[PDB]
Amino acid sequence: QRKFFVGGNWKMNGDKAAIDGIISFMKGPLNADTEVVVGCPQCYLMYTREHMPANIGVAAQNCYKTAKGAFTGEISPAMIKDCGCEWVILGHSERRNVFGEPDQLISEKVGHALEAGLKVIPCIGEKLEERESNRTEEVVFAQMKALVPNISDWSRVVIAYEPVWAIGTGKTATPEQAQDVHAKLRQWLRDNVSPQVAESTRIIYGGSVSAGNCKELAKTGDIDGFLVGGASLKPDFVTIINARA
Repeated sequence: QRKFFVGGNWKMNGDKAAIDGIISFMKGPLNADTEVVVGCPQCYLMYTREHMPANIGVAAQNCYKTAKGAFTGEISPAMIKDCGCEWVILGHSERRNVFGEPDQLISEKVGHALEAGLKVIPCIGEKLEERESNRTEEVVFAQMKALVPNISDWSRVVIAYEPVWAIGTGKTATPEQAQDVHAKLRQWLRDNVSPQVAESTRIIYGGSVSAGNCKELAKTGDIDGFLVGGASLKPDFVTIINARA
């Protein structure tokens, strides 16, 4: 029922020639039942949209919470739309933990981006001490609670769960562990927003996703796709797009 969604977050990787190389393999045989979005660096929104085929969406990796103003180094949803792009990733764990973006700011960004006409990939997830304290649910539910007041159109939202406790820590997140969080998030949507929203909203997994593990994760029950990191930079990404095939 929920359309499989695969986002490729290039992070701070790429130049014109490397992006041409990614586009080249993304013209390959992509599953027609998968919604595909790439998240390019801030300075390549126009270049990526210009040369990426129209069946692939393009996301900015961040934006601010108003259309214009005295915010040197920021870009707005209006600019992202002006660049021809439709999506933005918000609240990625690197923004939260390397650059200190708090929940209220991420929520306000989500609200402004939706009002401006973008589709949004809000990212949530718990750290290692939060998980080992048995606070996984407390944290991700509170992160969801922070976003809900600013989600004006659930049809334009795809939630990404990042197991931050397993990213960069050498620890392994198993498919059952990922599935358990996704199921609890969907139930939270059921109980706190609506059953209709819980059943139609994609919740994608943003742990370490590779050609080697994508098939294990793609059909656990409540995983609706992936927010892929480094594997989105190489032809392996096509295999991940085709994880249900």
